[PDB]
Amino acid sequence: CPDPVYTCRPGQTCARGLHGYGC
Repeated sequence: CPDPVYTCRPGQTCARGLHGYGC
């Protein structure tokens, strides 16, 4: 994702701060 947070797949959504887990 464009956001500064962890980048997630294109098809899948990207979330920020998830139980200390990234994409």
